[PDB]
Amino acid sequence: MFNNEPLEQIDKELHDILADEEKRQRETINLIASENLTNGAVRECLGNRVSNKYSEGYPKKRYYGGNDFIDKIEELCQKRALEAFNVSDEEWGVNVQPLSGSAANVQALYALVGVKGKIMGMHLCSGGHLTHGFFDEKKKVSITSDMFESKLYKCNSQGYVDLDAVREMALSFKPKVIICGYTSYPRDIDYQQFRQICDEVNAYLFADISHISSFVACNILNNPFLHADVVTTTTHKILRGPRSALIFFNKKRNPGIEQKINSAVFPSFQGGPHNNKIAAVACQLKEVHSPAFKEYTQQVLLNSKALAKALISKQIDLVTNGTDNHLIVVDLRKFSITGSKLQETCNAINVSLNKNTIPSDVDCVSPSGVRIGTPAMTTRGAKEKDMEFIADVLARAIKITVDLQEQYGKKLVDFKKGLPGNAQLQQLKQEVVTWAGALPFP
Amino acid sequence: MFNNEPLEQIDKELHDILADEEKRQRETINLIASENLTNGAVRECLGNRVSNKYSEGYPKKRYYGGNDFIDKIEELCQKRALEAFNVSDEEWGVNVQPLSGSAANVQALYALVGVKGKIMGMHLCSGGHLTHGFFDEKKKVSITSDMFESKLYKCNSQGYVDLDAVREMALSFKPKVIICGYTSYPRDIDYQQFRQICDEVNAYLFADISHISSFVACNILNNPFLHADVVTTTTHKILRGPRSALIFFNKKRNPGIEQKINSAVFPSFQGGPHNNKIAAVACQLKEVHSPAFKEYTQQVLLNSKALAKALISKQIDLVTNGTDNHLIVVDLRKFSITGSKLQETCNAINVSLNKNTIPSDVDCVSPSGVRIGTPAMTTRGAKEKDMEFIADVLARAIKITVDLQEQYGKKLVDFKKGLPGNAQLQQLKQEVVTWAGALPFP
Ligand SMILES: *Cc1c(COP(=O)(O)O)cnc(C)c1O
Ligand SMILES: *Cc1c(COP(=O)(O)O)cnc(C)c1O
Repeated sequence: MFNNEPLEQIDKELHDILADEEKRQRETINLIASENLTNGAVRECLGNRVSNKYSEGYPKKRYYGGNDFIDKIEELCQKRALEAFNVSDEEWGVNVQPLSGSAANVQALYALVGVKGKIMGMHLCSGGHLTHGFFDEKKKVSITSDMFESKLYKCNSQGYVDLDAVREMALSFKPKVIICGYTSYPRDIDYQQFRQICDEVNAYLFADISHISSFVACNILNNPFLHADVVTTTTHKILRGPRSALIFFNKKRNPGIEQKINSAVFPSFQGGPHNNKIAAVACQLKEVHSPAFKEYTQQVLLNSKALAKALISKQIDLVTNGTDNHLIVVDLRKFSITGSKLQETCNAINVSLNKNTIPSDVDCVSPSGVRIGTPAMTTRGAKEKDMEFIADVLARAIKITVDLQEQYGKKLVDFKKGLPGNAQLQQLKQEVVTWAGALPFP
Repeated sequence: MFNNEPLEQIDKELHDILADEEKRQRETINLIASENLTNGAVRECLGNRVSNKYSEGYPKKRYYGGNDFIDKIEELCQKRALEAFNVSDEEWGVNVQPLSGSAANVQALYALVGVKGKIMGMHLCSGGHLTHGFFDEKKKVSITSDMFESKLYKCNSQGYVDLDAVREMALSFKPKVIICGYTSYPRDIDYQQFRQICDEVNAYLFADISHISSFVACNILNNPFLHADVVTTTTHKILRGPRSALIFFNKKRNPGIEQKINSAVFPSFQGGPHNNKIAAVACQLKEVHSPAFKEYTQQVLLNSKALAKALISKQIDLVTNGTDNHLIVVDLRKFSITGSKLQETCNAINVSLNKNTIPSDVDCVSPSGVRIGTPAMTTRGAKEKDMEFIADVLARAIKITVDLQEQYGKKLVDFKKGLPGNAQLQQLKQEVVTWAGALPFP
C-alpha cells in the first residue's frame, strides 16, 4: 500500500528542478572553498533503506533490538574514521552520529564545558565559524555565545592568527575551551603553540579541521591530533563525504571524556542516528584512506598554489600573500570594488565564489575580499595548467566589475542592474559553460 | 579525479551488510510504532546531487549565489507543507530546515523562551519525548532540561493525560511553553483544554504531532492547528517521509514569531540545510495531500483498531483499554513478565516492538509494557484480517516468554540464555519470516 512510481513519474515538477540543478552544477566553475562533489557510491548509501531503522543509543547498547546489521555499520565507520586520521583505538575515540559540523561543535562544546561555560574562538569576520561562539554587539547570533559565555579573538593586519593576542585574552578570561581551525584561513595552524596556551590556563584544546581535514589525514599539513583534546570535522567539504560530522576525543589525555561526548550527542541533543549518513561516511572514509585519495589531496594543494601564483602574476593581492592549503582570500581594495559586487559578477558568469572579510574590514557589511578554493574543480579533473584560465576568468571578472561600477555606481542595488544583457558577461559565461560543461562530473 | 565504481564494486564489505539489513527489514513483522518504509522516489531524492550545494540562509535571502533552483525546492516544500496540514499562507508559516524532530523541538523552544526559559512537558516514562524537558533526579538527561528550566507532568493511573494536574502545575510554576503531543500515547489529545490552560498563564501552546501527523493532515484526529502557537512534526514515522522535521508557527496569533523561529534554526543552531532532505520532504508531502494517502492513513487506524480488538479477544490488557490512533501499549502485569523480556522474545522471532512503561511503573527500568504500532505493516499491505495473525503471534510470544521465565528465572541475563536453540521460537520465527518475506516491500 504505497506509490512505487519513479521520481520522474511520481513528481515530474520536482524532477525538473533537480535536473536543472544538476545541469547548473555541471556547467559551473565552482570555487566555493567548502563545496565538493560526492561520488555515485556515497549517493547510493544516502538513498539506502538503512534509514528506515531507528537506532537510538550506541553499538551493543541500543534502546531497541533488530539493530545488528546497523551496529556493524556504525562500528565499521568508527574503525575507518580513526585510521583515516592515523590515530589508535586506545588513545582516541570517535562519535560518528553528529548530523552536521555545527551540531558536532555544539555537542562537543557542551560535553566539555556545559551551559554557562567559557569558550574562546576566532571572530567570524576574521574567519572563525558561527559555532565558535559568534555574537554581534546587540544579540547572541550563535547558540554558542548564548548557551556559553564566549570571547572572540582576531587575526592581525597581515591576516595571521595573533597568538600573542590569544594569550593576552586567555590569561585574562580563563576559558575552559579554546577553539582553533577555521572557515576562511589560507595558512596552516600552529597547534603546538595553542596547546601551550591552553596548558598555561588549564583549557581544553579544540581543533575544528572541517576545511582542511584531508590535509590532516594525508599528512600534508600540521597534525592537531598530537596536541588536541578534541578534534571535530565535517565529512563533506574537502573530505568529499556526505553531509555529516565527526567528533574525535583524546582518551589518554582525559579519561571519562568518552562518556561526556557520547551522551552530549545523544540523549542531550540528538535522537536516532541517521544511518544512511553513517553508511555514506563509512563509504568515503574507505576512499579517504586509499593512496589515490592522497593523490587527489595533493592535486588540490598544487592547484591552489598554481592558482595563487597566476593571480599574483596578474597583480591581484591575496591575504597573507599566498596559501598553505586549498583556499585563497583575495584582497580587492586595489580595485575599489567589494567582494560583495564580485560575487554578483561571478554569479552572472557561472563562477561560484563568495564574499569574505579582510583584516582591514571593520564591519562584516560590504567586505573587501572573496574566498576561493580548489577542492571541487580538482574533483572535476582540473590540473595546474587549468588554474591560469580560472585566474584569467577571475581577472576579467574583476575588470568588468570595475567597468560596471563606474557606469552604474557604488550602490549595490544600482550595480546589479548593469549585469543582465552585458555582452562581455554573456561571452565570458559561454566561455565558462563550454569549459565547465565538459569536465569530468561524478 | 574521483572513483566512479558502483557501491557493490567500490566497497563490497559495506554493500553486503546493507544487503543483509534490506533482507532483515523484509523478513520482519515490524511493529515499532515510530518506523516506516520510504518509497523509491523519496530515496532517489535523498541520494540526489542537490546535497552538493551550500544554502545557508533562506530563499531569496541566501548567503551565497547559485541558489535559484535550491530556492525553488525549499519554496515548493514549504508550500506543499502548509497545504498538507490544511493551513493558509497568511496565518501559518513553516520552517523545513530542521534535521530531526529533536532539533526542531530544541530550536522551536529556544526561539520561544530562550536560555533559562520555563517549559512544561510530559514525563518520559509517561510518554513524553526526551526534548520535552526530560531530566532525572541525578542528571539533566536532555538539553531541554539544562538549557531550559523544565517541569514534567504525568498521566493518571488509567493512562490518560491528567489535565487537572497540568493546570495545577502550570499555575504553581508559570511556564512560558506547555508541550503536548507524545511518543507513546494511545489516545487523541484535547488541545482545546491545553489552550485554555496556556491562556490562564500566558504560556505558549506547543503541539508535537510527530507520531500522529498523518491523522492530523488527513483530518482523522483532532486538529492542533486550531489551538497551537507552534506545531512540530517529524517527516518520517507515520508521515512516511525522510528523516527530517517541520516547525509550523501561527503568524496571526504571534507577530514577529516568524523571524524568531527562522533565526533559532539558522544561524543559532544549524549551518547549511541538507537540500537532499528538503527535496525528499517535498516529494512526500505531495503524496500526503493525495487521496491514496488518506486511504493509507485510514488503513493504519483500521489496522490498529483490529489489532487492539483481537488482542483484547485473547485476554491481553491494553493501557486505556484501546487506542484512537496507530499505537497500542500492552500491559503485561497479568503475566508476570516485563516488556523488557518480551522485546527479547520478539527479537528472537523477527518481530520488532519495544518495551514501554505503564502508569504503575515508577522505574523506567524493567518496564511492564510494550508499545506496538501499525504504520510499517500497513505500508507493507496488511489489512484488518491480518491483525489476527499478529495478535496470535504476540499471544504465543507472551506464552513462550512465560514458559522461559520460570524455566530460567526472572533475572534478565538468566532469561536471555533460554532464547537461542528454543524449538518453539525457531518454528514461530519461521512462520513470521514466511509471512513477512512475501509482503509488498518498497
Ligand atoms: C562548514 C563548517 C562548519 C559547519 O558545518 P555544517 O555541516 O555546514 O554545519 C563548522 N566549522 C567549520 C570550520 C566549518 O568550515
Ligand atoms: C520521534 C520523536 C521525536 C524526535 O524525532 P527524531 O527525528 O528521532 O529526532 C520528537 N518528538 C516526538 C513526539 C517523537 O515521537
